[PDB]
Amino acid sequence: RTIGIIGAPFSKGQPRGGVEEGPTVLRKAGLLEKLKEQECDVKDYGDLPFADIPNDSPFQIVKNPRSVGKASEQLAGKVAEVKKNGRISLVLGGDHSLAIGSISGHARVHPDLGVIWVDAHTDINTPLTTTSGNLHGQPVSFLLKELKGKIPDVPGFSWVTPCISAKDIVYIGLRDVDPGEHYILKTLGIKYFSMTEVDRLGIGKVMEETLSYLLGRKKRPIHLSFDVDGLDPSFTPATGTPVVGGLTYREGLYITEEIYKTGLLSGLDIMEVNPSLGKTPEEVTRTVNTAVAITLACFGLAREGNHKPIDYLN
Amino acid sequence: RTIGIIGAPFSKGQPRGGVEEGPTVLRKAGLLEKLKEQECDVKDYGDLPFADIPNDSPFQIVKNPRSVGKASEQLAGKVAEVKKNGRISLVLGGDHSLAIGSISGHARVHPDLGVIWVDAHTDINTPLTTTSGNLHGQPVSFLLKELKGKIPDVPGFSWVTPCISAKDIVYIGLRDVDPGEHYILKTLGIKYFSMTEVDRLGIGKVMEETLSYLLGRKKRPIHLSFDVDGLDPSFTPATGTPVVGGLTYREGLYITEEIYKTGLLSGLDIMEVNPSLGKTPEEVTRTVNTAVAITLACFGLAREGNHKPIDYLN
Amino acid sequence: RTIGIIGAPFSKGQPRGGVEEGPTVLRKAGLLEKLKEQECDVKDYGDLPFADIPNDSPFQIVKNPRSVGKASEQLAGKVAEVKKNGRISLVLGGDHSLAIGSISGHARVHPDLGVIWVDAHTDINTPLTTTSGNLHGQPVSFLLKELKGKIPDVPGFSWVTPCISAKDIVYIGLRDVDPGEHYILKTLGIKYFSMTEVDRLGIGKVMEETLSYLLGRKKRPIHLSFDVDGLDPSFTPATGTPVVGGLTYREGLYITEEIYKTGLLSGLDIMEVNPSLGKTPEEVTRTVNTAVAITLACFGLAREGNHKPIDYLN
Ligand SMILES: N=C(N)NC[C@H](N)C(=O)O
Ligand SMILES: N=C(N)NC[C@H](N)C(=O)O
Ligand SMILES: N=C(N)NC[C@H](N)C(=O)O
Ligand SMILES: [Co+2]
Ligand SMILES: [Co+2]
Ligand SMILES: [Co+2]
Ligand SMILES: [Co+2]
Ligand SMILES: [Co+2]
Ligand SMILES: [Co+2]
Repeated sequence: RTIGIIGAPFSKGQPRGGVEEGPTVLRKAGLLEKLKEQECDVKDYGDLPFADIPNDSPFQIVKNPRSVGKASEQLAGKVAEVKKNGRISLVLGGDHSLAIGSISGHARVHPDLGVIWVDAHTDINTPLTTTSGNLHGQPVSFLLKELKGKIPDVPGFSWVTPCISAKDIVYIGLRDVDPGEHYILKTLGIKYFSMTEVDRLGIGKVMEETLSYLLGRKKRPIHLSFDVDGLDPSFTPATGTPVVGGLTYREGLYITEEIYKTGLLSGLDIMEVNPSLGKTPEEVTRTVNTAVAITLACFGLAREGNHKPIDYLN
Repeated sequence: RTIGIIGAPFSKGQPRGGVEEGPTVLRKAGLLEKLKEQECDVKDYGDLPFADIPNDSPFQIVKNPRSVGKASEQLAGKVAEVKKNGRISLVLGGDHSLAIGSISGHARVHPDLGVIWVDAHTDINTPLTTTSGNLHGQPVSFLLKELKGKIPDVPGFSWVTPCISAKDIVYIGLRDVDPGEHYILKTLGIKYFSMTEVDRLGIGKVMEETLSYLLGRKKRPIHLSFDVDGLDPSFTPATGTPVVGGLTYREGLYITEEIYKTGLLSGLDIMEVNPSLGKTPEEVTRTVNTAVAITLACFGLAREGNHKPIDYLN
Repeated sequence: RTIGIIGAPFSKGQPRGGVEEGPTVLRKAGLLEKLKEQECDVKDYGDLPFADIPNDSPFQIVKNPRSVGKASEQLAGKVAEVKKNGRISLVLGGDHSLAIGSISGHARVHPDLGVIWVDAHTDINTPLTTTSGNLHGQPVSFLLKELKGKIPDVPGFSWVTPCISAKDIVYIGLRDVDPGEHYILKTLGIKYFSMTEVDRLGIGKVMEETLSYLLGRKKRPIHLSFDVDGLDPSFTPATGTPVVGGLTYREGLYITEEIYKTGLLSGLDIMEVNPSLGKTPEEVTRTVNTAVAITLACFGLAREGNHKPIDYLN
């Protein structure tokens, strides 16, 4: 596939610092090269230069609203640019708050997009329902059209325009959802597969249902927002808010291998990789390595193998 | 749900000491509080004061028959009391021999009860078939009506009255069964899902079948006897007789989440947690933490989330 | 079952030394005894004395062709001998290149054999498609009749005669396949279940399909070539070429428990156990222990339990 890489070293969506190093470590793991090593046409748009906003006091409980809203605004423009270039945007990021800009920018060029959100969390708290005030746990609330009237005017998000309906998104991996978030899930009728459903159906049926649900009516561009804490912390420990009982490495690759095969992936986010939270240098590489494997699968790397259009035996 | 907590610091059902500390560590992990943190009405009946029986020589091969039979006799009375109070009995115990008193006491108030036994073992050896002489591996034999004639009069169990039929129990997680125990399984036609069946069907079908098998004919109270060594030792290492290839954390929560949803749980045992067998302080917390998570799920904690009967967006 | 044990301390099929110690460590783990401990008739044919071939320069890129071809030639004769004795051959080996002799010798006595290859790799590279030159990654190419014309005359393999068709083999566990190997898979129409398929279908359906595919038409002897790197390295780390995202311990036992139940197993290989590659003494025992468990299951050891044809309650 044709890829448009976007580095988003941002962390203000949550407390822990180290997430802005995600692009750095992921690139240094040889992600660009390894992608090119496949049948991929890769163009790096570099790391977005997120200007420092020293003056950014809390909006009620919401922390760093201006810094977050600005970073997402910038990322949205860069993402829309890449799509206009006919490339799949690959956002190497910091915290998941960036999803607001990523999905917004993508929807400008492809308003008919469907979203698959792999995460241990729903990140659908509103500025009013959140108890942490961390914006990486509210991105989805800003994008949903149905919640357009329940979201206050938070400094930094004047540019935001809800671009998706509760029916154009599917969650996979949920295992830590706030009461307010669960209320929204049930109220808006959002389709989700928490770890309970994965256990019940198996990752195979979960993906069949997911794609069927999003592509049943008609084929449409797919945006995959992958939070690394969606996978079990035995695989991606270096992350801000880990939760045990997560998706396995295998299930992670299965999800992505399936998305790739649809031939409809046009947007991807690899989020929450925080190198500073690895208790050992090995937990860091284990997290980065896993994050790269997930990425490579999104672009064709298959476990059963891959081969060029030629006669290898001749 | 309405809960009746019963502490059973007993260990004489097996060799290793540390199991009598199960109640202590589980309560200190904040189990009562966390249960109350949910929509639970909790009443603690304290830790049963199991008097010391200095004179208790072996009955043939069976060890500490009087101490075990007495502890179970006491627990049975305390359990029957809690049920008469309209509460779900939660037995925080030491070794699994206590299951004899727990299930006996429960059946006095609800003779139509069905049992789900999550364990790496069948614990169905008779005083005559056992090779270890440890009573935590014989509880089921004392409760089965069909085996009423194959169980000798063991000092301390004169009060025992077989209260369940081979058809009112389902095993889940089996992976270490003695030849004599397997003979009983096949002879009495007991329904079981060893790790082989879990692998073949998936934990989802296993629970569908289990509940269908026990609640198909009619709805009836459910007694869940959960031995922590039923889960893989990578999750609950601090336990007396661990066996690799066990149920996963996820499968563990799935089982319990499903039991809860039946709305028929009225008896629960969380057994074999031995803090003294953790090779590290972390193996201890990992075991206790997992044991608490299992418990919380039995009373409503859902991975997809929970919310109060109110409008969170207002 | 009646077993014929064959030790094959060979390593020249790949770079790392320690694999020739496989027989040693496996026997010292009490494999013979434990097999006898079951309803097994065991006869040890000892460890094959593989003479040293000092003069063995590479054939193009292929390393140690004479040493490998000779060891396999010897093993083939020893294996054919054991089958003529009406025993199931159990090859405790070094590297997987020995599969060439094992399967060849087995097919001489049972030309209608079907093969199940559990491995992270397809080991189907030809001397011409291989990029490593390591023969433990080419065994299958030497045995397939369809590739008879694409295999050059490599010093040491004049005795070889392709003995199986692409349709008499099923792969399980694939997750690291070379482009040339994948081309062969798709071209010859070989049946396989990579980790992608295991994830999609579940190990239960995978085995149903495997056996159905190999025994559907008619019942025929089964040859199981089990490479320990087929299982996840968290279970068998002491091995030459480990790959993450492998089969679980449970899935490993499930596969073998199912093979056993067919009552058609007549050939078995337990390969790639390299004690020298364990980073700790525990990784070594974990690998050997797992390798023994796999073996025991092939000969009857069931997780649900086993019992003699007698009345245990009497
Ligand atoms: N994305 C996370 N980690 N969410 C946690 C919690 N639901 C919040 O909004 O802070
Ligand atoms: N419950 C256990 N660990 N049972 C082991 C063995 N079946 C016994 O009776 O001692
Ligand atoms: N069997 C292994 N490890 N194969 C690796 C690779 N396909 C080769 O031929 O060297
Ligand atoms: Co998350
Ligand atoms: Co997230
Ligand atoms: Co047990
Ligand atoms: Co038990
Ligand atoms: Co291999
Ligand atoms: Co191999």
